[PDB]
Amino acid sequence: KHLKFIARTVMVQEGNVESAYRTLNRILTMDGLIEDIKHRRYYEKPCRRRQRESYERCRRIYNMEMARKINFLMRKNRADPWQGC
Amino acid sequence: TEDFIKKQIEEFNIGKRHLANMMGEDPETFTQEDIDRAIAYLFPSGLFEKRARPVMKHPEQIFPRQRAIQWGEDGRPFHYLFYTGKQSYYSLMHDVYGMLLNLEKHQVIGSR
Repeated sequence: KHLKFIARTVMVQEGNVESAYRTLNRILTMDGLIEDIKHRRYYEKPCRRRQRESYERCRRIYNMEMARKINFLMRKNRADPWQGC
Repeated sequence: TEDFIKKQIEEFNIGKRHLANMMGEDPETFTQEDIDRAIAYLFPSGLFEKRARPVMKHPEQIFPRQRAIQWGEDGRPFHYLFYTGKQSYYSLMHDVYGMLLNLEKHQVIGSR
């Protein structure tokens, strides 16, 4: 019902079809549409979906915390200022 | 112990004099090399291990240089880094570090 050639449309720049397709795929991946289709291929039971979502949230939280910890600790990754002690 | 080392030194001096007498040389100018040659002649040994052959060196060399207890009668250790358990190594490291600090203050071919 909506107007066409607006949603999920990428203009090919100077005939570079491959780059345009890559940009479109990246846009869909960023918006999660590709994963949405992959998950919607078969029915995911609500308990399974809730478990997966909780696991993903916990994994993202843990990854962010670990990245913060690594960035904080890597400030000490420099030459030893007191070598020989 | 230290007294044991002193006794060994006295025994070595007496034995050096006796060996100089035995080989008919001047005790006052009987070097360590003369001692070794005399011992090798008087006590020949074909054992391949040189450390197994008879030896009458100075007690400073025969006895290990680990020395006796590293503290006096009062029990106070002589070296200030004794409690490190590696006073020689850590003293050497401290001296090297001091040398590096002094170098900071001021400012291959035939050896391995």
